[PDB]
Amino acid sequence: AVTIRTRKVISNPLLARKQFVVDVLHPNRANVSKDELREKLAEVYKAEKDAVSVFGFRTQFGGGK
Amino acid sequence: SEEPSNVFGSVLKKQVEQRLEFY
Amino acid sequence: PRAPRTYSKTYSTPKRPYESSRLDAELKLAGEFGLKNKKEIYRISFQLSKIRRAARDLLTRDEKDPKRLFEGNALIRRLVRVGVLSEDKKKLDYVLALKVEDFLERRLQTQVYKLGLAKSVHHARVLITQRHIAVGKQIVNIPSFMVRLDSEKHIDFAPTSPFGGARPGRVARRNAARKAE
Amino acid sequence: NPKAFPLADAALTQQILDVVQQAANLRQLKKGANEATKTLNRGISEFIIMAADCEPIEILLHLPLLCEDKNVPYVFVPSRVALGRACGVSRPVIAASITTNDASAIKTQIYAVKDKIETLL
Amino acid sequence: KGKNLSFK
Amino acid sequence: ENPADKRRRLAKQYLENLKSEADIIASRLKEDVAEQQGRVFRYFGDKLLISEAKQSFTRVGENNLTCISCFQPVLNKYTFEESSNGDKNKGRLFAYTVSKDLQLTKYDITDFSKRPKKLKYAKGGAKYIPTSKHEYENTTEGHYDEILTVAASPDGKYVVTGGRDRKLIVWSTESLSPVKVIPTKDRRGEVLSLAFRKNSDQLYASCADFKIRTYSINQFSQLEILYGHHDIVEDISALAMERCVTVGARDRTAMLWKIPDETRLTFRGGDEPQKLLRRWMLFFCEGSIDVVSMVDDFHFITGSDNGNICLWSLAKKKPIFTERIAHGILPEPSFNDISGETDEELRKRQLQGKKLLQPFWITSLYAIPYSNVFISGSWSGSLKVWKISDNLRSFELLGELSGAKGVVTKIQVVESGKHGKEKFRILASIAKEHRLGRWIANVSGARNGIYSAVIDQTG
RNA sequence: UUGCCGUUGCUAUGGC
Repeated sequence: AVTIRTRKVISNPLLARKQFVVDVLHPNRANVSKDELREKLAEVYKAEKDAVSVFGFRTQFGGGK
Repeated sequence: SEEPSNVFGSVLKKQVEQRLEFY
Repeated sequence: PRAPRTYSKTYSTPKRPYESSRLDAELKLAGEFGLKNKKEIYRISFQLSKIRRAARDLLTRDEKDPKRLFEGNALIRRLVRVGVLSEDKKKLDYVLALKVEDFLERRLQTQVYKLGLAKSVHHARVLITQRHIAVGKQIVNIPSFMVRLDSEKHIDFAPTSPFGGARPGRVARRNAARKAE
Repeated sequence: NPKAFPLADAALTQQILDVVQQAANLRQLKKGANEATKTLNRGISEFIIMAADCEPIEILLHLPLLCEDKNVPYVFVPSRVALGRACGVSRPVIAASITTNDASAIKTQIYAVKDKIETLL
Repeated sequence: KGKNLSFK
Repeated sequence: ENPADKRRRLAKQYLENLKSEADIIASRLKEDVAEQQGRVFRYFGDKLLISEAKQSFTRVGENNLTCISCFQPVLNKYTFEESSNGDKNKGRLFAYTVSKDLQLTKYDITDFSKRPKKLKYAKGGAKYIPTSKHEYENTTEGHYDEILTVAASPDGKYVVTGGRDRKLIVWSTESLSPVKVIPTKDRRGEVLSLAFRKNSDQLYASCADFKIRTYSINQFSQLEILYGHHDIVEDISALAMERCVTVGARDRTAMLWKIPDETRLTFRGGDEPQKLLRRWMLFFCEGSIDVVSMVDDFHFITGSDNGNICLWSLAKKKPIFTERIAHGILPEPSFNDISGETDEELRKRQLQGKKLLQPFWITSLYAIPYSNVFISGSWSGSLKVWKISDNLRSFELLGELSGAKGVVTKIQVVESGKHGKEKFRILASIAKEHRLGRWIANVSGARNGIYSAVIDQTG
């Protein structure tokens, strides 16, 4: 399975959003596309998919995260 | 044992006897 | 012209490379520890030289000096942490007594051979370079990795490895298929 | 004075019971009396550990004779139950042997206990 | 504090 | 009749029940959410009546029972639905046991006056040995080697079992039918302890490979691996939040994991007889830490093989309080057996006074969640109940239950009745040999059974 | 109460 975790969550009502660091564990899998993440994040935070932006993803050496 | 006894020798044989019946 | 970014050489050529006993010694060291070329030996010798030179300079200082105490304690702590210096020889005179061989077994290659994961030094290096070995969470492919005590306790086959519980290799699955067909 | 002699103090048993465990993990451990006897004949033992609560104790006292003949250190631990647990076997162990290998990953602490055991003797 | 989800 | 109205209906009925039961109503509603605040809120130790406990030792079929797990339905305030899997299972208490005979058995413990009644079982054997011999093919429906531990899902829908066969099957509670098999993916990752996150689907498994495995039972999928123990992880405990606490056995280090932050806290005892004796001016060096139960989200207790029960707080690395030789000293060996010499005085010399004597081990240690009382177990033949001080700085011996005879493999506590008046029933799996191995000498009177004791509160 | 075998009540503990 693939587990998604959010950390360092900062509410930014000044820009009217929430910024945070995404950590995804994906054993036995190459990686996760942005659309797939944006989906999961949309149900997790109870917001529309279009309101979710995700970027700057680096997989750790050796894979799995 | 400087003065060995037979108390242990008895039970060891009894252990062998139980094995003999088992096989 | 941007201020230069610092870099350093990790080795230095010996004073007389061609001396016979030196050749025999590097032969012994390489074969014992399966080193690829003399460059690793020179790197290790350079590191030992720097460390023991610092130890000598500190010893030259009078005892109870703030500098002697501070940097000497730091050096002893680092040396024991890397596993080179034993806990019961925590004195600078023993730091002066170190030898290149000690750093050599502190190379990850030696431990992966040593713990029984590999039968031989060269098989051990083959396993390392082939991503079959993990320190804790992390797969390591560098034979020259210097292992700490906490680290050597955690040496294992990586989860992704065929030897660590994953599926068989391409060769194994290929042969199994051709056997099936 | 007792046949059980020397007997390690509570601290020393811990380091002795330490070394045996890694030796078991590193396949450097021989468990049980008859194996321990064999190793002494081949002269491939650093030292050999025994349980002082062996039932009876006379059964393992032949191991002391071999070592002092072969100049091998030996020591007794209070519990065979504890010794077997450290050995990794699910049964009590009365005697155990660390096999000789200058190429052990656990060489250092073996020589460490091998020093303390010699002092104990 | 964040949130956790798992799928597939 | 929208669901919000239904919640409104269920909430309205719930309040009416509280009003019928009874300021007081306000206090109870706060208590309904006290679990979310990770602090002890269940102070009932002084009210317990150990002396009048109705002790019973119901035996079982198999040899060397290794673990027991009890399921207690709990009403969910958020949806006002019982945790029972089905309508038939409303308010039915279930206990699951396994042994070294490769058999899982479920029992019904709803009636405290009556005693557990067998319902169903499943037994494994050589039929289930894997042919492939490659680990990932370890997906056989049944066991083929000793079973060590069990956990019951809080939803009451599944029970999970593991042992020395490097695998994890989850069974349907009703029929004990295997639905999924999760190989451990390690040659030497044998499951040693299983703990569920309270009121949740997360499972934490401690294995012999020095690693902790986190699983999602509904998704039937592995989540994360935890490295950091330096020796086999004997025990693991959990509560509603994800701070699972573990013990590393001979590493002698209790270890708490912050799963969300990927951070860990290291706890070490570091007690030495020399200083202890000098401050006194028989103390045994701790050999290994075998059991752990976390009383509170910020506190936990551990049991050692020197008979030491140690209390811990997350703030402090060192134990805050210790109880040395809790279960006493093992009986000395007989002189007629120590030596074969005829002369008694020669035999007595071999006893070496009290040097050979060693303490009992803490085979079991369980604490009721967010409570001020916990239970310890050994093969001394009596279960000891302790109460923590109000300041959570020390504990004392409340009493003992001598009904159990044999090694106390694993302990549970279940309660029934109204909020004010709750009857507590203690279930302990009793064996004749230690779970991990057969080291222990056969204890006279030891029997392979489930010990049961019903305790009442009055005051 | 128990895989089996007993004792003890009308419930409680002895053996492999």
